[PDB]
Amino acid sequence: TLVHVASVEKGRSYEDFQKVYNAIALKLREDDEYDNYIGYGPVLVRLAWHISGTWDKHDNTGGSYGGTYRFKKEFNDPSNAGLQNGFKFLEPIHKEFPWISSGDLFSLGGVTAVQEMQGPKIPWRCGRVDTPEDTTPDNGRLPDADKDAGYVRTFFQRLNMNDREVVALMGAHALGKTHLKNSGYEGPGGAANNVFTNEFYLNLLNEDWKLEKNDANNEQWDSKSGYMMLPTDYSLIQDPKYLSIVKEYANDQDKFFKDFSKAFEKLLENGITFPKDAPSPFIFKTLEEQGL
Ligand code: HEM
Ligand SMILES: NCc1ccccc1
Repeated sequence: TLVHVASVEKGRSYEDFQKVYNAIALKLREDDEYDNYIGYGPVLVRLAWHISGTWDKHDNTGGSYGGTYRFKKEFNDPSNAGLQNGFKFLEPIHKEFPWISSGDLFSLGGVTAVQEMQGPKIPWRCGRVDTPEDTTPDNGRLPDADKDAGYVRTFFQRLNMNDREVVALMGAHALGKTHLKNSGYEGPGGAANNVFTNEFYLNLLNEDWKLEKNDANNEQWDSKSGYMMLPTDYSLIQDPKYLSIVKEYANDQDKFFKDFSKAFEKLLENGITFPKDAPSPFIFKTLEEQGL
């Protein structure tokens, strides 16, 4: 059995990690022009998810622990196209705090982004330890977007995620946009795409979606308001179990925030054993909370 035990970066405590959080958050505030003024928040969230989403619950391969996205096999994964922008953003942060592990930095990037975009607090635990190049998972473990609800359900079960967790996690698609050159899909999902809200669910239910081909010859669902949904997004209103949960989050952002926060922490922690002596999860203050 392959076990990854969280090991606190030697001599570091909450306050050290809050400094890393603050550095990420200050750079997010500064680099506001990225991606036609969306900023780096969305791509940092996606990065944190993609480095975690290689996990296989069956044998504990992949996952966030080893920081293996730093190795070319994984950063050149076609599924990861575009995330190099997030990695470059993080580079000066890692230079300022060389003591932090790669897995901790990439996951913390995602937590910082959600919180600074006015999303829920996400508790975060340190202790991921870099592992060598030969532990890098092969490409092909991240999901396709052209598929239906059955595929989504099956895919997420490899990450030990159930229906509620799947629907909550997908609400992160409120953020950012699809880019044709990265994924073969093009367009934003709504108007509020650098503030964390339940817009994904509202738009799914309330927009008039038309199935169209895009300029890469892939099918996607497009609205007259200039928004789109991936086939896997749209599957959440096709499957009856998913649809019920989509309605719940559309009606109650607070519930969405609570369930997202739990699911996102779990996603970022899959594969990691936290010893009983480990620090409690950290809840970082926002820059606003600190007057910074
Ligand atoms: C069935 C599962 C999923 C599929 C098929 C999927 C697919 C995609 C695709 C195709 C893109 C566009 C990438 C690009 O063109 O730049 C995207 C973007 C994004 N994904 Fe997902 N995704 C899934 C789940 C998730 C999850 C679980 C999260 C995080 C909790 C997430 C967060 C994001 C974010 C924040 C973006 C915007 C990135 C940006 O604007 O640069 N996705 N996703
Ligand atoms: N619903 C369109 C979408 C998908 C992924 C990321 C942003 C927006």
